[PDB]
Amino acid sequence: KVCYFTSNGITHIDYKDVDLLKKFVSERGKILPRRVTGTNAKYQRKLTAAIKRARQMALLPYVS
Amino acid sequence: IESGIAHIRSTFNNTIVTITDTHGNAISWSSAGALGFRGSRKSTPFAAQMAAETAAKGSIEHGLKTLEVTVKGPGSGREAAIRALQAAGLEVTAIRDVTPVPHNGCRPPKRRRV
Amino acid sequence: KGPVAKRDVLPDPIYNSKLVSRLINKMMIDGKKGKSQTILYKSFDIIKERTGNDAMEVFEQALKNIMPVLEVKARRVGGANYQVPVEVRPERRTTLGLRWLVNYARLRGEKTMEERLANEILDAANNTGAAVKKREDTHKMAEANKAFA
RNA sequence: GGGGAACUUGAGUGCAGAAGAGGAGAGUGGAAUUCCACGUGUAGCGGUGAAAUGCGUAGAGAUGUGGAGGAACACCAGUGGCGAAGGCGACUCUCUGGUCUGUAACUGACGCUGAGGAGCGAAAGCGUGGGGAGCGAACAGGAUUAGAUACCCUGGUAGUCCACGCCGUAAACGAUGAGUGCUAAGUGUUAGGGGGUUUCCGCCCCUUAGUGCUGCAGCUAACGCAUUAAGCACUCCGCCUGGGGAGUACGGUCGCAAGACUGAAACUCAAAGGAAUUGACGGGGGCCCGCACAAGCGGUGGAGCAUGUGGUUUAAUUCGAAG
Repeated sequence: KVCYFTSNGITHIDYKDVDLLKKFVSERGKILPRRVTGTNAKYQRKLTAAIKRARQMALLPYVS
Repeated sequence: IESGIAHIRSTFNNTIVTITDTHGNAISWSSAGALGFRGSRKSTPFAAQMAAETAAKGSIEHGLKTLEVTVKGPGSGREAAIRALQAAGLEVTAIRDVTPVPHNGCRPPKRRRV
Repeated sequence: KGPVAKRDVLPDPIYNSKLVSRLINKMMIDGKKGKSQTILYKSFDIIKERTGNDAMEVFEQALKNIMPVLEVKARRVGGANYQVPVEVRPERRTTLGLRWLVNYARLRGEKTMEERLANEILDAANNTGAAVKKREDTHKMAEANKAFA
């Protein structure tokens, strides 16, 4: 029920920083949806785009 | 020859069990088709029990003892071969739930009623 | 609907050894009283002569050797008519064992009924009866189809 | 109505912002499937209600490496978002469209609709050159069956995919044409804005534009609709006049073709329909009972005989009875 990004008012993702994406990806490799994250709607799409570019860049794994 | 993987295919039609070297060299394998369960009797957990325990008993002639097992695909053999391998006396470290789910893959066959 | 069970023809309550129990009552599934009990007593005796030991002892040893533990029932699921085995309740066990005892007692075909039942008592005390045969038959076929449940 | 002078709300231009699977082109990544080479590996794999056809001792399936290739982008994902509609989900870049909020810095009615006309327009199909992994009409075999050109199994061609043209149709649906204004409320949700709190974390109250669900008034034959009207009104377009015959015939107009658009009549019927009610039925669902089935026992039909009935025959085999 708490949105992390509005909680500290952080702006756009800056995809190079990764450790938050680490705890936004499941341990088997999929994205945690809003049912468990509870983020705001307009940030979830830039989140999933960010972890997608991370996956293409091979810092975050497709499967684990 | 002390460890390796157990590969078990559970299907709606048949249950397969295979032991192999850690780098993939197979020693022994079994299935309900091997033990004579023919038709759709190959899908019962009891035949999964029997095939798994007889493959574990065929593992002894090269003498592996500790094991990790990969369960493959859905069906009643998902847990039956697991309990059979654990009750067979051979040490199992953990089970792995890997499924060959793609992202999309090719389209499946036609919807099997019409 | 509703499971019911009931006592029938039990003997006197106190000091009921099974020999006096089936001496005064019990088994008697041949028809009516008279030419059902007399004959049973004669069969019971012609085996004391044969083996000089306790008739009721060898009788329940015969019953024990007849006792099954598995019985199969059929099912309509699937177009192949699978059959499923279940554990037999003890009352069903004793009545069914006694049923096969009496039916191949009358089926086994000797010159008269008392020696027929006498030879059946011997051939069920030892494991060479037709009832012992069918006992192992259903036992092994239940073990064959035991995979279903 | 015509002419002349106004004005800024309608419609617009600027300025500041926001969101989007909007579109065209190019490049890139991963999971699987298939196929091939090799290592290990025995005897089955696979398949269904049973099964069988197939594939396997010429080493299959299983299993791990290493390639080849084409396909669609898991999770994200939401009665979410975008687009006029068909439709658009992996990522990156180029180009390009559109929508909404504030703002009144400028024009001053430039607006609406739209016959003809023009352009887009799912899938299947057609033309030329590619490509062809899986899938898979046709077709082959094996099943099922009284029969099975099908449902089922194993294969499998065209196509599905790309480039460029053509066809121009669908249940192309919200079965609701477009624009404008008015009319109780409640509750989500998208993208914005403003005020009090602090200009934080997030609280409240407004606020436009959508987007869902409820629900007044009103309306409807009823179902129901209801600020995203099927209410109240106005403008403009398209369309209907009983069911068949029939979107057929003729004749034009396109199309390479399949066909598409335009579209009668003769004859014939007295109905066809929509919504709802009560029943019945369901190889629909939820509960329950009955020697209904199960668990057993004894029987019938196998034999003779008695009796009733049918059929046949007789002069008549007296009539009535029929799951």
